[PDB]
Amino acid sequence: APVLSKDVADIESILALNPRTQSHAALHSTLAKKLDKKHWKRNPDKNCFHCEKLENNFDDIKHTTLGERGALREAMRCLKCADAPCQKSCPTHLDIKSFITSISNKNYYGAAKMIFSDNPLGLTCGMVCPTSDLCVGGCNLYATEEGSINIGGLQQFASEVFKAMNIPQIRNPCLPSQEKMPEAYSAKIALLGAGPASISCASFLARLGYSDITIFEKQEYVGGLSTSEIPQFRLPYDVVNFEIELMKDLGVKIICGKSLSENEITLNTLKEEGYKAAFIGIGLPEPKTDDIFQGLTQDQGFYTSKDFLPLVAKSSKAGMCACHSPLPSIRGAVIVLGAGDTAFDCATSALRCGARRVFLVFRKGFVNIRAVPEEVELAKEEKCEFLPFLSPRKVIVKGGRIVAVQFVRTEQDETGKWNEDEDQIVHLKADVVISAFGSVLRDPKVKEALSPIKFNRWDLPEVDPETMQTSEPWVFAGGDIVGMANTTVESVNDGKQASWYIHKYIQAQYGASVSAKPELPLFYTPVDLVDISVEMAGLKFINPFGLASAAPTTSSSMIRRAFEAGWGFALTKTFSLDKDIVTNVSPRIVRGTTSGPMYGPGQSSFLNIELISEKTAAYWCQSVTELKADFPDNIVIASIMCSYNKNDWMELSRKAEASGADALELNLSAPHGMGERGMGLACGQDPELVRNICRWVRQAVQIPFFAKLTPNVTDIVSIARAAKEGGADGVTATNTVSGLMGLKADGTPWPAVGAGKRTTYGGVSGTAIRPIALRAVTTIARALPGFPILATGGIDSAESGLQFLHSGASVLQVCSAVQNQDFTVIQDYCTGLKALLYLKSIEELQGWDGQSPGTESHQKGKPVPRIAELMGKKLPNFGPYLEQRKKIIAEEKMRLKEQNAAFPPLERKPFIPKKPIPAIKDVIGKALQYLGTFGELSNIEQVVAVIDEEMCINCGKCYMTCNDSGYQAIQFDPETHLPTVTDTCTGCTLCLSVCPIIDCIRMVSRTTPYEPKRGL
Amino acid sequence: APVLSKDVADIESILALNPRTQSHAALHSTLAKKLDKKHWKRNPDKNCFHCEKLENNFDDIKHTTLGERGALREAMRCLKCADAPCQKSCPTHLDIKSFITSISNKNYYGAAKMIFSDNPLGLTCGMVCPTSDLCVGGCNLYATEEGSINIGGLQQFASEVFKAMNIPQIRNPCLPSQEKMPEAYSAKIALLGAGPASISCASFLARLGYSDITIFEKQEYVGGLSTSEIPQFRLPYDVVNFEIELMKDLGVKIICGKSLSENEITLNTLKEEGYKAAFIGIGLPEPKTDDIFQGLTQDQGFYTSKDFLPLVAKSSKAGMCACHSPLPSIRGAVIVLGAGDTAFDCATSALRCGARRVFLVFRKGFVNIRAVPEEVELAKEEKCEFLPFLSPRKVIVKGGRIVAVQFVRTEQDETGKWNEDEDQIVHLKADVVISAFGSVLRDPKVKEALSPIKFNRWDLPEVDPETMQTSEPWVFAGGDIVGMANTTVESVNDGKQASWYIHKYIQAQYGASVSAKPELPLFYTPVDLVDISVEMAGLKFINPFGLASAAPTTSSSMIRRAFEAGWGFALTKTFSLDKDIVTNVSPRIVRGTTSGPMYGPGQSSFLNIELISEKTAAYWCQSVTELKADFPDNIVIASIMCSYNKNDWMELSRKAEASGADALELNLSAPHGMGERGMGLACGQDPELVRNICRWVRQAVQIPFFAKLTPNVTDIVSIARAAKEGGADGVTATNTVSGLMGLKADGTPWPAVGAGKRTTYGGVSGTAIRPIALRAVTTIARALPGFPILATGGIDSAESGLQFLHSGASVLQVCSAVQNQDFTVIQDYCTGLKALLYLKSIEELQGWDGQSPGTESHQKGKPVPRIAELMGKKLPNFGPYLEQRKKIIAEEKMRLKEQNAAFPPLERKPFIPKKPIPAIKDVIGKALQYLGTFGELSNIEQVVAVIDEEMCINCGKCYMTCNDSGYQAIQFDPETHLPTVTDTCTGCTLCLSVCPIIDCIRMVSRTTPYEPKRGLPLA
Ligand code: SF4
Repeated sequence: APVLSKDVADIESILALNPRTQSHAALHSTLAKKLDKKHWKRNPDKNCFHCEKLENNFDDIKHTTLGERGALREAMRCLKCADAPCQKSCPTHLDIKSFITSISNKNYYGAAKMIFSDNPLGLTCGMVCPTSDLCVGGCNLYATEEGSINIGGLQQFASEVFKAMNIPQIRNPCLPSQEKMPEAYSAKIALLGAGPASISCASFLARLGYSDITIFEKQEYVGGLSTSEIPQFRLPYDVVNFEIELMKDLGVKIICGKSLSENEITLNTLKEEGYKAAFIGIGLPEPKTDDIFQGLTQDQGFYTSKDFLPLVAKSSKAGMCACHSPLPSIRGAVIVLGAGDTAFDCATSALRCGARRVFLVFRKGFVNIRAVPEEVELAKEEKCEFLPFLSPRKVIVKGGRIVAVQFVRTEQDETGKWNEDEDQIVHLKADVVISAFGSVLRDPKVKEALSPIKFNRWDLPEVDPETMQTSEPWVFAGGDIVGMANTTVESVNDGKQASWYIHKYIQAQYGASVSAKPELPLFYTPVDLVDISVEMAGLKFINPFGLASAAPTTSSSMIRRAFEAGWGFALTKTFSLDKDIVTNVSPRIVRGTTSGPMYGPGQSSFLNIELISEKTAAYWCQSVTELKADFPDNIVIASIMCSYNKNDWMELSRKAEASGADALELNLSAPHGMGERGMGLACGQDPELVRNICRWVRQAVQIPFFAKLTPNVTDIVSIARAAKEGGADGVTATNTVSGLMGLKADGTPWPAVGAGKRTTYGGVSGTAIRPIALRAVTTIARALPGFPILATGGIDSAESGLQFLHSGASVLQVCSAVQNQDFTVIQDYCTGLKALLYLKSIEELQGWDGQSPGTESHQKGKPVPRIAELMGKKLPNFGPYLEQRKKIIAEEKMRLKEQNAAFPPLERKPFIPKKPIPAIKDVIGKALQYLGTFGELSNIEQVVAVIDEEMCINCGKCYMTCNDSGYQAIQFDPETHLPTVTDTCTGCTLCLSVCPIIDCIRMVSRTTPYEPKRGL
Repeated sequence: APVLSKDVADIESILALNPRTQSHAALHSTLAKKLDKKHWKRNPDKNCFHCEKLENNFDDIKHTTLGERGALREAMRCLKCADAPCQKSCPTHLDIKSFITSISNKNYYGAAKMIFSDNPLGLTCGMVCPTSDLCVGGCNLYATEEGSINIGGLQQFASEVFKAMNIPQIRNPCLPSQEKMPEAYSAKIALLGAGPASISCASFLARLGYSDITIFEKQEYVGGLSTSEIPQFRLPYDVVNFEIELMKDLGVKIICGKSLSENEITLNTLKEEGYKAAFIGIGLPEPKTDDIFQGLTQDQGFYTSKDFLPLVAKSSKAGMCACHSPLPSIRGAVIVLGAGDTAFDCATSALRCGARRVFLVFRKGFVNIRAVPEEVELAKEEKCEFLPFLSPRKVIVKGGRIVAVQFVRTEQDETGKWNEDEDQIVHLKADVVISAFGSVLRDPKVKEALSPIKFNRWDLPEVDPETMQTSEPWVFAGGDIVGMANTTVESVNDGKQASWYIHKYIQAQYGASVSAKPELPLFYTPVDLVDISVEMAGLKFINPFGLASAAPTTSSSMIRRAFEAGWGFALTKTFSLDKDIVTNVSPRIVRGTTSGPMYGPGQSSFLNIELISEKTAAYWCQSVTELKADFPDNIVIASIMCSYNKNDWMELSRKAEASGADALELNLSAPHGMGERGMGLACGQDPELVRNICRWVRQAVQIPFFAKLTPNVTDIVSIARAAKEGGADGVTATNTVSGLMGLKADGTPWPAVGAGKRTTYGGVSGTAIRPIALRAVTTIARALPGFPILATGGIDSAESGLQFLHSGASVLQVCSAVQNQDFTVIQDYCTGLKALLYLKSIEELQGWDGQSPGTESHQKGKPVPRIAELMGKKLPNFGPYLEQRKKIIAEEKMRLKEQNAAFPPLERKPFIPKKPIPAIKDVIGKALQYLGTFGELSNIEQVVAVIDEEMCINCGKCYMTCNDSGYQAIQFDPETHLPTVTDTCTGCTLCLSVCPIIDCIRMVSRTTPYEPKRGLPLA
């Protein structure tokens, strides 16, 4: 037959682009290189001066937006620091460490709950916060080459997933029923203006239990600037609606078309109507004007930011206003005056209206720009021109329209004073002029309505910076109107701050006092009501998470703090009789090398050569008595160890039982014998020894006890069965895996002890051994149905915990995840498990995998345009293909503009459980039904790989894996770098396994009878 | 006794900043927050308009510089793409995929070798290449939120490590001896100008074997613009010297003080002197001038970039010149005219000279700036002011000094053209003016020296863009002088391109032809001569790396390509007799979840439920015959499997032997007949069955055979011993670990097969099982000294491979590392192992760990200034503390400027092996001496953790780990966020294990005797 070990022509051809080591240096002329470079170009071209058409294009342009794949990577990178500087730098004091930890553990619900607990507008802020000047500006990772964490994008992602869950906010469960609430909580409360400040203030007051809260809004739309001015391409209106509805879930009422103004609503009319407190959150309603613009109209081409931005918003935000308004017709050159946030949004928004060119003109220099670099970047990347040191002097109008603006030179002299040079002028041609000089409060009727509160020299309501209280005790203020806040988050914080003192004030008015220490409630939803208790071997666990017998339980004081944090149970470090006292060596605990040279958070494993507790049995027994006395509902299991001696095991187990331990855990690590009988050296490796030890203990104590099994055995089931036959009430699976973590290049080990640099085999723990522990738990669960199992081995999240429950375990022990972090992870594990169970009752979310929404086609986490004009056209996101995609998208936007139509956000409506929420007992062992022998697997129902071209990032890893580890079934296009799976695919699934994009490749049922390649 | 389970006051205090979940929302006023924010500030403050003192400060300001920690992370992130677009976008076509792969595997030598093979100025380019407009601009990862790879910084890092190794370049090993070289290679070759272009050209010609190469340089210094103008704070002079010395290692001669000029060296004098070929690489020697600056002197305050930058370079670059040069005195406001690379370097350099303020003024708009964004960013972050649309008209001079510059306004019209508005002027005050209008070749004497070559309409030497040849056959040109190159890398490529055709031309002149296909040699060093062959069980392996019996050996055609790539040996996929033919299911191979939701490169493991080969024994046996016929020196081992039947094992083993296999590997995964004793179910789990199977095969064949052991046993040594007693020539340790990779939230498994979404236990492979495999190999090696062991289990680099060799294995099998990449990793493994062995002979590098230099105090990978006024001040790199550090550093720079000196430049000298380079046989089992029982470990020689404040990034992880997983022995300062290990430390070593900064924490011998905490006195 032909040469079997040679590729035929067809395969040789398919392997054309497969990596091969070159034996010589390559030769390619500089000219050839210049001509080839443009074909692969991904990023902006420095030599390109035009901005892709953006007319009527309101797609998200934020650089911080993240998809799940990207969010998980960034969340894992976060160091999750103690006393985190990022949190200290966040105006609402968000517990960034905790919410990012939750995201890293795939607990998006927990992350969102943490975010909204401190910031009711968590999604809006995640999208618009100028992080470089806030939280991110203080991030410790700024001290690394890779840089600071994208905190805003992470916050946005978790909040977006929560929004998708369609779960409502609920009243505080710890609160008395509505009818049992003191009279004071029915006090009529009024807030003016429905912006971030009032929304936040009303939200917190509602959390506190106040039942009569009304926000009076002047306009017909709600959300304040988030709605009327911030562009849709930075902050989607549906986000604002989402946060407003969450607030309304608490009973807050909003009345539009009502203004704080003389002859309308005034502080006097409110007081007269019985309102007990009022919060002023009307912001700065008017534009800062300039004499040189007097009399100019929109028809001539002049707008203040207050005129222009709301026009664009009303036209691009479906759901904002009830009308359908065409977009402002901005043609020609546009001059935007100013250098604050507003100026840049006017510049980018002008492009959406059709502007041919946009000039951002400021009276100072580049160094003096007010907006954060990230905001400036957006206008810069869209090719807006920047003209520094120019002050407006005259606007030229001809034929009823603006045609130019004359400026004068500005300059800083020595003394630092900014001066204008009359003799140095600039005549700039322009068709449209937009002033972005800021906003103010001027309306005499509005100010009069605030009588008689004191106004400062800035002509703004004066308030105490700590209480947000005005000169009138019952009146408070916050947000832009106070003149301190520069952001949405600070305005939110102003309302938050004010809510506590408004509460204090109202309570006092009803003769009631409040805690000296501020106690604003957290954010709650129905998920928090989910019961995650479980019963095992006659013991009641408040939650299935506990500390394994290990470093985290080195001292009983640590267990106390763990219980205080919320852990369901805990194991004492293994202890023994005085005669068996041990002494540890050092170093003894090292990081795993199981996932490469990655240091810091999330070590994939640890290796330890630590012995049992160095503390005495007397210490542990007295400690157990104390712990059980102070934490009666938290389970305490005493871990004990003796040599193979009946009297010892009986003596120690009885001492532990007498201390008040809920149960005992038998550590079977003690040696015995020679070592060739095929059953190792430890007692736990010999069924006969295990059976006898359990018999001795069963005979000595009445409380339940579990045998902790080692995975270092041929058949762990035989050991489990022996423990059961001996009388054990269950087994703990499993202890550490024996191993050697590695050696340095010189051959010395790590850990290395003493001058001799010696070491001994240690135990591997962590996620790296989870596959071993998961197998152990499932095999035991299948062989001994109903026999209690306490799982241990790489549990580091609610998700992984649920995997073990599904595999047959009743409770979950943790060590490494805590060594990688701290005791507070229990908060993440509990909210995470509640969410996973809750979601199982929601019919409309069945397509999700736990808390992960079904993956949708995207690029950089942003949804791919499903335009018929782009589908199947094989247009990669680079070079000339990218240009084509941009042209097609632009044309689509123009078409959407011609056919003015749409507005159905189909009002937000919460999903309701359509079945009982599963209890832990309902999920235990549910995965066992899928496990079996290889013979039970169908070899008829085969699959093949299918690639989603739209999600591909053209790396060719699928191609390389199939070539050198598969069946050479993928074609990799030499021009587009797009892969195509051919009919020779066998469905091995390696390509999907190495793809960097989650769900880009999927395995689907084969459409033709499969035929094994026999080579023959 | 007191409450034992409660922390006493002092511990409660130490735990003050320990994480605790809050039960209520926090309350902090907006004002309080505004006041607290400045204390923790890390990045630049947007409201800061002032320029931090940079006078005489030439510290590295590149944002791309990487330290080992950072380089490893970035290298692992790289997708190591096929037909990589980054490489296509690199002017010198560097194999970025390969060099980055080597860095991720800790093989810095291999990475540097790959880099220098295609770019002789690899270090300079790593530091100065405008990557956003080159390699990085085409990076596939740009399509991800985290963004493109820092290719330049990675190149810089690998090259810097190689530079530190002090290893010389050597002549091409496959070249005939110097004496046996054809006469043509002695042809006298001349190159004009010692810049990137000529250095590259001379280097490649030298690689080809030419022995008489001379570069004539006009100045007294070498390196061209890299030396004379690129700032020391972007490109250290020692980098240039390094690359020059590497070139000189090949025999290239450099003569300074010699100019290509009519009254000196000309093409005619060279031809007359017998030179056979000449390369013109003199760049653009003169500044582009403007009539408005006529007559202005430096004393008045005027400089062209050609006057200014060299002055700064000569004073800041130790070694450049023989005389110490003063730093130009630039005081007051400085105006830099232009928007190209030069303008920005003039602006930043002006600040080092003491400028109070710097204005970058250009005649076009911001969008029209020529320099890449990264270059612009440096001037921007240093507070340089930018003034667009201004064209210079007059330099106002009063009192013999420039006091201002008058400009006119500019603008683009309705067609794109640019105009100047006379009526719109600007009068800008300034004390110094620096024109950065570019450079040109104008000297008539230099042009005349190039007669009679043709010049184009641009007034530059004309050359064929493919051959770099001028109108005169024996004269070539490249670099800036040609006018196409815009970068160092392109100039380097011009010289590279030219070397091949210069070679072709010279050979032809001597009546010899050259290959139609270009064959420039790679870069070589003594490391490449290191022997990594090894003998085991009577078999000779050219190198210890081979493909394990697995997916990568699914087909014999794949093994062929693997051998073509360089793999030492390979196992066939396990095959059997026709009656035992199997049929796979799908899906069957999935990624590991052992290191979290990290997708793409470097999966920490894989799980498979694949069976043995679906191809017949006939296919495999014929394939083995073919492979051994075509690759006699590559070892082929046939993996076979039968049920527990004597006749079957004897039949199959004989069939495999008859095919010509060098040896056999027995797969012991076949089940037995009913159990009876936690003896698993597979033959490989029962010593008795293993012994019998090996006995049957031993009686059947004469070639060596190895038993592949499963790690899924209580005592693997008992199985290894059984195989030995049975007659096996060795054992393969080990096969995959039994496991379940995971379940989806709905409880279904992955892999999930069929409509029933079923699965079965699979085998875990990859780095996640390496600890298990390493234990297996070491225990067998200790129990059966000298018994051959073939290692398998997480081997993915030369470094990890050496760990197994040290543990007792002779050869190394690989599977997962290839599944994660491709066959070309063998190149990294071989150069990596050669480097590791070579370095063991270098006495001056004993403090290194393999290829890793000892870690020094760094922040962001940049050396921490060892200033007396900083060490021990407890000044973290943030908030007010950072301000103080900067003030101290600035004062130090001023003192160095005043406490003058700096003639100590070194005499670059290669390290020479001071002992024989170890062979593989010399390292095997060397680690065993350190392994023993727990009782053999000293409990007297204890250690404690010690933290290097200067390397700390204030995360508090050490603190949190000791608090909830240790002994509450670390104090974490509430103001500086600096940790301090106290005397209660027990040396458990957890803090060091979780610290994100490599070597920030170190374990040191306890200075006080250790007393175990018993909690309660022992009675
Ligand atoms: S499932 Fe396997 S045979 Fe199919 S295209 Fe992916 S690596 Fe290749």
